[PDB]
Amino acid sequence: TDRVSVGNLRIARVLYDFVNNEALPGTDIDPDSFWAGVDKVVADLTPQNQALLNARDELQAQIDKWHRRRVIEPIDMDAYRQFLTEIGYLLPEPDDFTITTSGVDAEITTTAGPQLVVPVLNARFALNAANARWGSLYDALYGTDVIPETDGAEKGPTYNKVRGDKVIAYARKFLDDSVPLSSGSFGDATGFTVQDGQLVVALPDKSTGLANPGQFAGYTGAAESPTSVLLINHGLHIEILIDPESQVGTTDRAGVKDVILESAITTIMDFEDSVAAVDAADKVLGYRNWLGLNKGDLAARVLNRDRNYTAPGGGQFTLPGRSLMFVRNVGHLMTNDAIVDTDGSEVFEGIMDALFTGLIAIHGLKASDGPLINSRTGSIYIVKPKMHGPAEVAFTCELFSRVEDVLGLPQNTMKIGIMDEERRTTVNLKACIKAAADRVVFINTGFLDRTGDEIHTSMEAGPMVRKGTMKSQPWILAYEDHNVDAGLAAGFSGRAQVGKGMWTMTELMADMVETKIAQPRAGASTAWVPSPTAATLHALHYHQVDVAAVQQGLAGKRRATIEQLLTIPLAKELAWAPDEIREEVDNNCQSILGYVVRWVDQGVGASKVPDIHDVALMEDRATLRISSQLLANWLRHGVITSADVRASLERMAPLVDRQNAVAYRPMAPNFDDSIAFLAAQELILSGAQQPNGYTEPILHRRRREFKARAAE
Ligand SMILES: O=C(O)[C@H]1CS[C@@H](c2ccncc2)N1
Ligand SMILES: [Mg+2]
Repeated sequence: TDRVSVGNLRIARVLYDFVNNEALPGTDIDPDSFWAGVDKVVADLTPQNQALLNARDELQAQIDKWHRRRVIEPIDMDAYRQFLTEIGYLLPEPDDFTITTSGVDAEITTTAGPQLVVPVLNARFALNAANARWGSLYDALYGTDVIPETDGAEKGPTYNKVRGDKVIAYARKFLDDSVPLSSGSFGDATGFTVQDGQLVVALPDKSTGLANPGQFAGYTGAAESPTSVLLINHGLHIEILIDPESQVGTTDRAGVKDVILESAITTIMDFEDSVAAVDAADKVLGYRNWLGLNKGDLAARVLNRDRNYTAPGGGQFTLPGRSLMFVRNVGHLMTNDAIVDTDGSEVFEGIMDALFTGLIAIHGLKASDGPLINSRTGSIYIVKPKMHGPAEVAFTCELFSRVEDVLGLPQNTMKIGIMDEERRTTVNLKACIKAAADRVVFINTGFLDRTGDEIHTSMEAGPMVRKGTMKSQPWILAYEDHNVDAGLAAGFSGRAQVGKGMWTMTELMADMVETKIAQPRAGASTAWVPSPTAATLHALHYHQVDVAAVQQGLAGKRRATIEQLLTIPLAKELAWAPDEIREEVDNNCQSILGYVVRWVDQGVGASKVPDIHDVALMEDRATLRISSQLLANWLRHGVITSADVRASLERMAPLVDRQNAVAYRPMAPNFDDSIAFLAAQELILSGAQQPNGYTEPILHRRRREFKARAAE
């Protein structure tokens, strides 16, 4: 075949060559020694990996049975809790403790702000994200619906001056709210100057300084006629660009060209749910972009340099010009044929990701082409998705420890971001944090994945509420508060990120600005945004809310109970009319079809996908998990029939075809000839039997089938 023999392993040649020729050089790791370590690590840790996956199945089987032997009625929580305890699903909560994680960057320990997640397979999205640390507020305001597109202020072919003036006014108000002048409003300023190391803002009738002079960070150009002024508020920078000879400056009272906000402080380069990677060739494409980012030489457009400034008193300094990068590895479930053993068995993908993304991350720890690209404190930041409970966290930590050895890195170099997106983690969260107390740099929550696990876990209990309803259910609201509480009680404030979920509605920025503020108000030091534009707008929220103070106020509170976490989202008696049932079916079938068609046919794992009401959504694979589990749950409990599912699929497919009006090939009307349509159908009809409702086993198979057909 086309493989390389290393002990028990048969490595795909494309991968072997990539690692030898591109990833190993410059790391001073012995190539033979590295490969020996890969073989050694796979052999030692594969059996525990498999053991953990079987224990998931065993717990799920026992809960399915607990439900099936019970008839209607209200749950009875005390017995249900007792049962979860007896089977080892719910573990005892350990004594209070403080995380000890060290060598972590300021961007993570102290700075509160937006966090971007982008597919690592998309070199252009990755580059834009890396460069999104500093973003234009005027661009973000002019370009989105934050400034309403009403009469006179619509966006046209060229610059609309009514719209631009509303932009200017919006930004002036933000300045007044965030960096108050001792007297007057930024709205009336005529100029900015720096005298005696103090910012002087010229007004028509007088001059004035900042109410808090400490918020003056510095400037560029002459003190007496600066090109920009730099401010700071809640640890985030704001840059006022001054240029009377610009498109916009020429219309402005102080000649202000733009307001730049430090925006995406950190970015997660994703190998998991936003990318479709089903073989060695796909994984190498991903590893190669991760390498270019870390070497600082990726070009699809290039990576930004650091930003130079003059301190208030006259000296010089610099600020980071790039988002600090995490990588999200895949989780414990999937195997990938990038490496097989002598029996032909595929190796666990999570284990490989640990080895390869960690090897590659070494490059971001040293000089590019050219200070070093990423972590100056010596850490590698790995986000680990889809873990179930503290034994699985303990395993990932042991995995990172073994990889560190192989790579000659000091212990605990590899830091972990624990996603709280499975129920067994949620109800054992303190213990999960404790398992990683020397490695953890964040925890976070979300809607899509965790809800999928909620539905699957209690699949046998009865019919669940609609998808849109899930978002406001008692279990999920308790889930969110419980996550923050656990983090703060573990000492995360000043040490680690407490994060919340993605805003998926890419074009509804006015709505985002209005409602996403709830997240920092709830004490989240960070939350997920779908674009650099959204990062800039979400940065506004961190100027309005003092997250550090919020966290200090939540200190010691217990605002959710285990009971609340365990409140299954069962629908009540006769909750829906026939038309509401059909709408929900249509909604879920369209979300599956819309996503699956681009995934299976084009290997795209994220994009702006129009929903059934043609609202653009940027969701990852988790949208599949929830929609398919909901449909499967409704089929399981007689809410809908299989002919109902079929009819909806048949209706939604031509609608999706139209929404994709390119290399797109229509699903209709010959459905059984479309691999992606058959994939959509399978996810639903096999939903109940997929381990924890995971969609990867089916998706990866179908995509590999499509690729094989495409090679004939
Ligand atoms: O991990 C999760 O649960 C998901 C929920 S939305 C998703 C995502 C959406 C868009 N781009 C990247 C990632 N992250
Ligand atoms: Mg997820």
